[PDB]
Amino acid sequence: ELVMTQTPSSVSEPVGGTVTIKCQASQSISSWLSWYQQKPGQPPKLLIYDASNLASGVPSRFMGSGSGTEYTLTISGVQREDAATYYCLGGYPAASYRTAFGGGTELEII
Amino acid sequence: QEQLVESGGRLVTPGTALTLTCKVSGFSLSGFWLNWVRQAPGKGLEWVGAIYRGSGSEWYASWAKGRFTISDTSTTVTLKLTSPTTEDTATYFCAADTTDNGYFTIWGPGTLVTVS
Amino acid sequence: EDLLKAVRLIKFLYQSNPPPNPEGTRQARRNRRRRWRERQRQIHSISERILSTYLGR
RNA sequence: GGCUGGACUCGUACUUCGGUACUGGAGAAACAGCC
Repeated sequence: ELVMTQTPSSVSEPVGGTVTIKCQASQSISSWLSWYQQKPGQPPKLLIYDASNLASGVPSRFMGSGSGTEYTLTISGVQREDAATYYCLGGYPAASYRTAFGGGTELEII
Repeated sequence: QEQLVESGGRLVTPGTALTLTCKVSGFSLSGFWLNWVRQAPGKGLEWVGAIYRGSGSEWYASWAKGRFTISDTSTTVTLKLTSPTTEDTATYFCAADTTDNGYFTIWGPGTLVTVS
Repeated sequence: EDLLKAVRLIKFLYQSNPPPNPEGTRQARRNRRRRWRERQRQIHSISERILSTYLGR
């Protein structure tokens, strides 16, 4: 029932530029958004949880902001290893809107 | 500590039931959310379902309900695909939510299943 | 009805946090209840969050 | 991370007025430790 629409599908940036990814939730998920990074050949890994809170073992250049149903992942200084697909996850397994993934984003560094 | 390793990935004809298993090791928690997530090759992440370990409580997406059965064994968690179709051909990861707050902290390396 | 399955999950969360042993020093069990209250506080946050999804606004 | 509880300072109740029991009472979400 929950539908995460991840607006930018592909974003390329020169190093040192700021990338802004936006997810839109089909319903009010409040603090239940979390951002994940995946690179080819390997399982994903946590970036952000409870929508503002940086995960352990992650560089601090990653930001996120809940505003209503519009959630934002903001990377300020980009680097090369930032080339990867990013997803937002939202909801909860036992919520009437079951947990749902966004369409995904591809980040390639020039 | 926390580690998840899944197996069972094969190639099977459609309509051939298939069981994937996640062996879970190094968890100090009674219950936690054990999730099954799916990614078709070249495509994005799709949440299949989840289970709460200690209970009998299983939950699925609208599109997966009834075609997938998550079961819980003392050390094991099984995802059963009862009627696979060629659109069920993908990699399957098991993920873990230790905080019960909904985010997936621990993933397995994944498995690959083909259907033809 | 999956509100029901949710509620059974909740009861299973509250029961995963068993009451402390009643036998012991007065402030030994003060500390026991002290740690029990944190766990019940997380469970209450989570379960109230879940229950809002089926009732809520 | 998981577990443990100790000296005090108080707040109540009932005291043969010295004491006791009490944490849906407080300092204490402190402090000190063990795996």
